[PDB]
Amino acid sequence: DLSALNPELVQAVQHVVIGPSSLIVHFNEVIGRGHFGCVYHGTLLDNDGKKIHCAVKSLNRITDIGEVSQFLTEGIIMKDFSHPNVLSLLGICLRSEGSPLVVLPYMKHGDLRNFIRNETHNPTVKDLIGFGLQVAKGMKYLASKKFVHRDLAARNCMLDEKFTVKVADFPVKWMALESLQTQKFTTKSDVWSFGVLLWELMTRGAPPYPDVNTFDITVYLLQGRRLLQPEYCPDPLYEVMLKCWHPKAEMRPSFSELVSRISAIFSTFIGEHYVH
Amino acid sequence: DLSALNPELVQAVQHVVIGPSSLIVHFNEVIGRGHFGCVYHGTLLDNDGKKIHCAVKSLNRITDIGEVSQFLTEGIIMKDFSHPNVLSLLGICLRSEGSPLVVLPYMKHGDLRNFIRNETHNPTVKDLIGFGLQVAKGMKYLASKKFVHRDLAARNCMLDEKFTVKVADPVKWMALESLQTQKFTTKSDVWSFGVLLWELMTRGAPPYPDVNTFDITVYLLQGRRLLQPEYCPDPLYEVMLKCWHPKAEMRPSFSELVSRISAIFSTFIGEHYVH
Ligand SMILES: COc1cc2nccc(Oc3ccc(-c4cnc(Cc5ccccc5)n(C)c4=O)cc3F)c2cc1OC
Ligand SMILES: COc1cc2nccc(Oc3ccc(-c4cnc(Cc5ccccc5)n(C)c4=O)cc3F)c2cc1OC
Repeated sequence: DLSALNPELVQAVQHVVIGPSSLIVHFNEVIGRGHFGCVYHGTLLDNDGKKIHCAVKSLNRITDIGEVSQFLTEGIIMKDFSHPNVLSLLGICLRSEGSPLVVLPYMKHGDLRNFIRNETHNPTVKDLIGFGLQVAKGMKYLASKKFVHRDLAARNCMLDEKFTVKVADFPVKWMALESLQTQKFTTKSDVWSFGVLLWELMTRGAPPYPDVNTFDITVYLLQGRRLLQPEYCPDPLYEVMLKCWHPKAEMRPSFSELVSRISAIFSTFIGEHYVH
Repeated sequence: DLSALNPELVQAVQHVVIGPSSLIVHFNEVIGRGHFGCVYHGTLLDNDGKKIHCAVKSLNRITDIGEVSQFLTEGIIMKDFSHPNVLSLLGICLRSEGSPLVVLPYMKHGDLRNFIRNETHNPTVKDLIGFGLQVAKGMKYLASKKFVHRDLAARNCMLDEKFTVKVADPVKWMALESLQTQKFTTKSDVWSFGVLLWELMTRGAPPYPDVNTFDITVYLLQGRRLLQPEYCPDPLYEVMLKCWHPKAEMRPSFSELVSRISAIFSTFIGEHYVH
């Protein structure tokens, strides 16, 4: 269905909606085939007149008004976000035929997890601390706007041509302890997941807790067990991680703290293959 | 936490928000305990300043910008609804020093399930079918608005002073395709409605008492449905069975259910609760 939604909500959404006659979607050029879904090359004609290469995702799941309306306000929220470490939303596209589209700036190097995993790239310790730093900044911003990411992981972080990490939103082994029992998600719950993301970065994309089942994780963490220090991770950076994995959310560091702390560490390091 | 939300959204929500200077909540006067959590007696002054007796629920979970924003958009949807068989929303209240409040018209006889389980009440077969017909009418309207309910059940239906049923807002009610795809449609609602009809005719007996919550999926796959209630007419049990057709599109629409149940209901005499 097109737009049989509440007039005031539709009015609120217009600045996020892209006119389809200003978008081309190349459904024959697929960007990635993974947990991302179906992502295609797009070309967006912006109001000033700049033709922009972009990524377009089709949202195959939406149907009822409730879903679309949920989706639209989610669009409004992300549109208001402005930060070099947070992925921008260019807009959403509502169509009479087919499910809605999400339009995003093109990220040359794809998601951070794939980038660090493949042998062709040789990021140093500093590069990986750097990437982790940028995520912390991204999350430091999001936290300020009192937004809870809820799904932080290296796969959900993007990397542009200038090697700027862009946190995107798009998982029991990434969740805080209390998220697994009380279903509570907070800014501090995101801090836990950031910890796991750091582990991912310093392992160059190893799967976390490889020898435990998804259901056994809860008791595992309650045995006081934690992720083991990655081969690239320096002693002071591993201490940071462990703080992010404290069972009492309040004990865990804020994202503002992690930024200045990780930044301190980052500066002790030299030798970089991917800058900025 | 103040409106640190999007200004354009706040503009759209304005017609649903209640100024707290026009609301008194009696936090000592609890209306219902359990399932609906903590509901309180309230008094609202409408646009024109009339006192309206209401029920007020506190939303203890809603905290971050995303949650509040969703809550607001859902309020915008509910507020637009206008049908005698759907619980209307009087408004929402965003407190600076407390979690948000939902404000609803006071329903004398509480939820439909609690009302029928009570042995003090004596609803006839015609009475139970009549209630089923009203849910159907509400769900018909909801369907016409392309709105999927997702949690249709007797416990989610309210009953006012004039004995009007008001549809308001879980695996044993879930459709076969819902339990394996996480997919909800109005056809999925039709299923839950069938289970609701079963609830009415059994006067609020718990469905599938012997099969465990996890075992339900294989049970319906095997082919077993709920047995015919002791005091359920045959043409109505037939209806339920149609509502439980494994092929989603083969199930009837709420519009047809209104027509059919209306006929079945019209063939009966004897009501202790007249709508
Ligand atoms: C060359 O390699 C790649 C380049 C890419 N370049 C840009 C974007 C890419 O992927 C995406 C990253 C994030 C999203 C995405 C973001 N935000 C939301 C929330 C949301 C909700 C409601 C309204 C609006 C937004 N969703 C639901 C999303 O799906 C979609 C994407 F396609 C790329 C992927 C690539 O390889 C896999
Ligand atoms: C005399 O006895 C009773 C009288 C009652 N009289 C009116 C309402 C009652 O219960 C409720 C019925 C429904 C709701 C309710 C409705 N719709 C939504 C969606 C929603 C989402 C987002 C924004 C706005 C709305 N929610 C989240 C709700 O909680 C809350 C209630 F408290 C009563 C309960 C009674 O005893 C059990």
